[PDB]
Amino acid sequence: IIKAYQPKLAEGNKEKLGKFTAVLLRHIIFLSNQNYLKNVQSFKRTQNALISILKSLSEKYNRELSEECRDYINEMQARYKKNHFDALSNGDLVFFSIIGILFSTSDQYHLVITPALILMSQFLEQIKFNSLKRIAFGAVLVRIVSQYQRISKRYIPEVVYFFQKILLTFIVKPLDFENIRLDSYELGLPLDVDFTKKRSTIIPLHTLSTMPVDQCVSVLLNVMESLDATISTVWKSLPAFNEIILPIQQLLSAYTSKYSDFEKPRNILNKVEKLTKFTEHIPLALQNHKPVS
Amino acid sequence: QKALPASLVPQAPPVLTSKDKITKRMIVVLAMASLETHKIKYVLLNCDDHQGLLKKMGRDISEARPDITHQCLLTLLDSPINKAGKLQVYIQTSRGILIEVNPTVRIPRTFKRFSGLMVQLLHKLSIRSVNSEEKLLKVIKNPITDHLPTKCRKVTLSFDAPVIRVQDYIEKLDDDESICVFVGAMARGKDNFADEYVDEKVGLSNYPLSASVACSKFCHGAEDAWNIL
Amino acid sequence: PVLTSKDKITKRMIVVLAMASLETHKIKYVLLNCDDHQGLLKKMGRDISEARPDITHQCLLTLLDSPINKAGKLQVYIQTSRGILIEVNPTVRIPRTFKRFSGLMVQLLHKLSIRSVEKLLKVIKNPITDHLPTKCRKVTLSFDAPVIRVQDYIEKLDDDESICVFVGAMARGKDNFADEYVDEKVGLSNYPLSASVACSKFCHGAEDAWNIL
Amino acid sequence: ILLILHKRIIPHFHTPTKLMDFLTDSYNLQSSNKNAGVVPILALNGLFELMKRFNLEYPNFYMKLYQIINPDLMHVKYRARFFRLMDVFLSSTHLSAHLVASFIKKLARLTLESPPSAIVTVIPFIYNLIRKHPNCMIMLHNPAFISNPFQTPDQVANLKTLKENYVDPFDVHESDPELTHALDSSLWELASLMEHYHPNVATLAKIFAQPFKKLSYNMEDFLDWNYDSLLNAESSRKLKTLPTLEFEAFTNVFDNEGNVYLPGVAW
Amino acid sequence: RFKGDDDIPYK
RNA sequence: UUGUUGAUUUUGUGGGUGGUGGUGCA
Repeated sequence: IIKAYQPKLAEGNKEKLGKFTAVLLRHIIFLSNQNYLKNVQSFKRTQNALISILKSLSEKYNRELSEECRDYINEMQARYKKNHFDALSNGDLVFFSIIGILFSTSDQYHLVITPALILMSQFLEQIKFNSLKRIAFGAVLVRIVSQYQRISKRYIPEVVYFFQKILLTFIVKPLDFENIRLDSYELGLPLDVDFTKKRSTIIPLHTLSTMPVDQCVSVLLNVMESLDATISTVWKSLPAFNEIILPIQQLLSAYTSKYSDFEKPRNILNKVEKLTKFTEHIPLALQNHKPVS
Repeated sequence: QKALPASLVPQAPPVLTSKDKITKRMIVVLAMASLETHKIKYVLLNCDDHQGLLKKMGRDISEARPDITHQCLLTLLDSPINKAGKLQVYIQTSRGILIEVNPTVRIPRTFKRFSGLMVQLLHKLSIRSVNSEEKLLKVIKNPITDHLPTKCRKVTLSFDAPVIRVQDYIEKLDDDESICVFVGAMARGKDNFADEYVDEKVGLSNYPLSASVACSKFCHGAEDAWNIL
Repeated sequence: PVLTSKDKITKRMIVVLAMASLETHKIKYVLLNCDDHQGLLKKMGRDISEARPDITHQCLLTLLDSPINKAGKLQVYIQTSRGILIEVNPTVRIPRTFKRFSGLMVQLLHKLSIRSVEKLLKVIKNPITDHLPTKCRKVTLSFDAPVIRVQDYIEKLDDDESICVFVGAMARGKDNFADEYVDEKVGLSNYPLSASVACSKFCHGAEDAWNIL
Repeated sequence: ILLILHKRIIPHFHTPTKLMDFLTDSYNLQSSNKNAGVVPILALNGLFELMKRFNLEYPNFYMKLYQIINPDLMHVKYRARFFRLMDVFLSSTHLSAHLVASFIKKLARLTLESPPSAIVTVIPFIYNLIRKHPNCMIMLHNPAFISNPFQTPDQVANLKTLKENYVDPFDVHESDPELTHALDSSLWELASLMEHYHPNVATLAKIFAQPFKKLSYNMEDFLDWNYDSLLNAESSRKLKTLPTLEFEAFTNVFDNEGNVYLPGVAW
Repeated sequence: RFKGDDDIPYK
């Protein structure tokens, strides 16, 4: 299609192909919505190729892509208003990721990154996260937003709120955390779970639409690893790191107490204790103004 | 461990004026300034630009250099102490004209424009702001003492006088009092221009100092002594 | 001894007047000035705001007349905005009337140097780094940078190393002219400083720090 | 009943003071039922009406009021009604410095785990409270810990030893705002909110570092915000511009089940 | 507001 | 497409260069 309608062949081919930067993106998202568990390897081959083609198309028709991308943002929000999580699918996660691929994430203002970050933050808070599918969707959402701020390292409060509720969800309350608002008390992990076997922390997207204990643990560990990365990158720089980690530290202490073998919180707790020790906690000095002439 | 004041916002310090005699300040007197005008239009007599005219006047053109005054006032007025509002400049022209320099003024840095200001000031006896709210440069009646603060220490720059540390003298001097410095903008001459007013003369360095350098040298010590930064 | 670029061991206070606006134009060659030549520079299309070499004159005057220069512990370098680097012999004594300074500069730029009977003012090859002492600390004057005490700063630095300060004689612009060579930028005074005043302030600290007197 | 008590019930009673026990019980209600947790907020309006009319004192009002402020308050729909009452209560001329300091500290303690809309709500509120009580302005800025350029070396050493030994004295579990020792603490949360992902929220957070020239901020201009407003605002951008693309290239967007832009998310 | 080494305007 | 001419230009897409430059040397 691109060859048959290159800019040189005829007038208006530039205007057309810009729309095919938009149409290709929709096709990319549509393919992700389609089932591909049968031929994941083939889907991987075709998918990355299409994204590469869109990257070249975006380089010359970035304007048309942004219009389509934002229109998709307007569409998901409207679908979220009436359907809530049912509107959200794998492709919505894929759209958020491809935006990160093609658009400058580390910007104070951006036409497409900013609405995506706001829209995703709305999911991280508004969505009930009352099912392992829903928790799995949130975990992928946390990973995507973390990659957006991989250089900027800005603070997302919704990431803290999402972490706190999910951590308490898998321990259900302990009667010590009434400030955290849970939406499902039936997802508590059983005590008999080993927490010593080597469990892959990767969450397939095709299993998401289909959606036992092991799957819950893998989702937890992925959420645990994202939490550790957030502590290691963004939270440490913030002046209030000690406070930001207190609710998590108490949650992490509960994880160790209930599951002594389960090592990840002890690791995170050790790094947290390590970082708190260096971090110099000062009474802030912020009203220091420059004398005037 | 202390609660912060009611209002921390920095406010511009009151602009010091001759009427106010209580506040501590560092006064600098640029004595023996060579500022003269003559109709050719009235032009500030200059050492290099005009040579024959000053010969016709009979004045030794060696002492016909206002650029020294221009630089000294430039180095002075741009000093942080002015920006802190703790300095007032007085200019005593060789003819006997006393000029008060409001700390708010800003002389043009270009010498040619500076000459235009001086001829404007000398003939109109005053210079008004662009916004027309205050008279930045005003000629005032002699003697100098009446304008100076009631309690003030007077000193001149004397190369023959003992060499001192400008910082040290300012701390041992009392607080409510003010310090007045008489600097000779003359290219050369005897350091007796301010003898009748001053009480004691000091030298600042073993080696000879330019008037602009000495003026800049003195103010830096005061800023160090008074923590003006 | 008179300090020179060849000698690198001795401690000294190096000052570089970066972005110096010195330029010669013939209608005969004469130094361009913001006031003397306006319509000509308007025809060039350059703004007369950045046509002001007297800052280099004033800064060079205060630096040259400072006690440190008399004590033989200071050398001056000037980096013209056009890219011309000038070495200033500490022994020199420039004219103080701006008109005679301009006539000297056009002589310096066109003959590439000045000899009066060593070369008083000599145009040297860039970069600055080769000319500067082998062990030397580099800083610029930056208003946004933290305010530091020049006396305390010089005291805390070592003895064998030398100090470079990069001062902007330019009228307006970003303080990045010497970012490539410098390792850190420091603030001298809490308030905005003119180039001459900052140069006057800095040599005060070295004189106090080294007891030059 | 509590919603209409202040308007349609209290004025029609001969001795409305008799409602004090019911409102007091309503104001002190603590239940494990989440939906019953909003009862004290509604009862506060009627309780204040009784105190205002007959000059009644509820025992330990501001201790109980400090207790009520909680994460659920920022999310419930009656937040606007509550804050309107807060402006009346916290306009009193006799409130102690430790009192207001605890409320600011706990609200800042909450804004960390709050939505931006709630953050947009609180940040003006803390500005107004601090401006009302300049003694609490120490919380934003404690001067003794400044490193002043002219401070002598012994002062630097004393600051360093004082620096090392400092500990935050604010108590989160203490229910008495005059005992929380908040006035001796400081607001690190607002400085962390300065790095908020949303630029406008960060700008509102940057205001504290700027001087407090403004006398007060209109609460009505900041209460009504939410996720939809931010999304709706971006849905209608008056100006449209080409986006800045990534120069970096990732071979695969997602992880497998070369370069992966989402490790841990299988494809 | 003029700052530093600015010269007064020339008309 | 040209001031009557005929593929020299015109439209769209990509695209490099200071260059009838000056000046000092052998």
